[PDB]
Amino acid sequence: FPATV
Amino acid sequence: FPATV
Amino acid sequence: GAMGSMERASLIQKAKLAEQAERYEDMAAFMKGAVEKGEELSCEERNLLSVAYKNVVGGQRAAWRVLSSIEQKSNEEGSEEKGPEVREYREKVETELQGVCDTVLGLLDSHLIKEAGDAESRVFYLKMKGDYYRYLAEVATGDDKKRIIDSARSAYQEAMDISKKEMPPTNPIRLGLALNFSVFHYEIANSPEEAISLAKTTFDEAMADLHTLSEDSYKDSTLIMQLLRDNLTLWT
Amino acid sequence: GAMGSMERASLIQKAKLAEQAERYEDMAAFMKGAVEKGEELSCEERNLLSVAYKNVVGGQRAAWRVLSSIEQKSNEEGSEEKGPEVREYREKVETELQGVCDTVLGLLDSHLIKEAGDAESRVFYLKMKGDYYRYLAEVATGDDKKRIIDSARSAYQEAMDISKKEMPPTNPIRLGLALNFSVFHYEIANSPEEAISLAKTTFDEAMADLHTLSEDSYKDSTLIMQLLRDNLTLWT
Ligand SMILES: [Ca+2]
Ligand SMILES: [Ca+2]
Ligand SMILES: [Ca+2]
Ligand SMILES: [Ca+2]
Ligand SMILES: [Ca+2]
Ligand SMILES: [Ca+2]
Ligand SMILES: [Ca+2]
Ligand SMILES: [Ca+2]
Ligand SMILES: [Cl-]
Ligand SMILES: [Cl-]
Ligand SMILES: [Mg+2]
Ligand SMILES: [Mg+2]
Repeated sequence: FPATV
Repeated sequence: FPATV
Repeated sequence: GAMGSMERASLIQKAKLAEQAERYEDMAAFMKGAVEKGEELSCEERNLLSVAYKNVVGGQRAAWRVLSSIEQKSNEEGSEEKGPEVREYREKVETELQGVCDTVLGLLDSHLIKEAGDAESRVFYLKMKGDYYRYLAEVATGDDKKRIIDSARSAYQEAMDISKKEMPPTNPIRLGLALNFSVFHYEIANSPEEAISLAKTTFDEAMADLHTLSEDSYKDSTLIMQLLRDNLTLWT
Repeated sequence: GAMGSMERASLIQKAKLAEQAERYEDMAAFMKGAVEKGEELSCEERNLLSVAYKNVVGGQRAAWRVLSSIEQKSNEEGSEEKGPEVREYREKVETELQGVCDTVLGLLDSHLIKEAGDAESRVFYLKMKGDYYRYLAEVATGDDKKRIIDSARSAYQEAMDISKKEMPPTNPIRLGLALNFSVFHYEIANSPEEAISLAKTTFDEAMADLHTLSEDSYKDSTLIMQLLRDNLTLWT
């Protein structure tokens, strides 16, 4: 999965 | 801490 | 509210303790209580709120994905019929996740966003609104799926418009917003080209502004820039 | 019971799904429902029950220790007065932990232990009884502390007596019981010499019986033997 903050 | 199961 | 009798300052103190103890459900409940006191939140307090709910919903999302994968496998050719239990339990977790999202969106609507006038607060809250609609979109399969997606998009877009007008390109909130909206494009809106374009433009405009920053601000901004780069590497 | 309307087999299936999803609170609730159906538990089912509650209470214990350490530091000389919040929140976590322990002890008393006639089931349940009294003892500071400690000791001792009579020295339940009772001696009963003696004798008697085992049984037994060795290394 891609990075989120 | 020591090991327990 | 179960936290109605506790002092605002005590709720904030206990949220910090809950974070140290990795008790994120408690942390979220304390911060919900603090929001419901009706006063605006400081920077630090906004970040306590976001950390708490991010961790709670993050755990629910991870669980939902495990169960969804099992369910998908059960509906393949040659899979033995195991009854309604996988679907039921996936639905249980899904409903709890939707409940948490609705709780967060409710706090934002009543009344965090409407009282947030400074760019740093307003963008932060609109980013959260986009994020929690995005999490609803991840599990949506019904008549409202398009509307949920559009609600995420709309919140992100308002946040983006303010952030571009009011914040420097290295601002961490602006960067994190762009990171997440880029992921929205890739994972939710079936728009990988928009995702890649946004991540690249954001990275490059931030790179060009790093020279203005202190060492500490530089560290903060470059951490999020690396996440943009990581996504770009994943996607290209 | 909230699980009263769900089939036993469905509860067991969902406990396994909850384990895969790392949803241990759910796993424990499903297994409590299964126990309350009133039928005895198989080996596999007993281990689902123990895994679920071990993970729940393990998280509570870790949180309690964090908060207790903070509280202790607050009561040192030169520490600024921060009000009742640390104590209150430690107490909240403590009460929830005690509740989980009481729940498990309640299942054992009503009626798992009394129906368990085979050594493998009876020892397993008596070990659990010792463990959950031990967890109560970790947080006990009152008039009943000695009685709680003695309740742990008594359960462990009955389990030990059966295990020595009825199981080989390499049996994993027997080994795990001895490991944990040794820790009881060291950490709860202020008896480090008894702890060390028990761990050493258990290890050595198991070593001497390994020759009787299959490859798979050998693997199982040696894993727990290594934990005995690890504790001995910590303590000597
Ligand atoms: Ca009130
Ligand atoms: Ca007040
Ligand atoms: Ca305002
Ligand atoms: Ca500005
Ligand atoms: Ca019933
Ligand atoms: Ca039935
Ligand atoms: Ca029986
Ligand atoms: Ca035997
Ligand atoms: Cl369910
Ligand atoms: Cl509290
Ligand atoms: Mg649903
Ligand atoms: Mg107490």
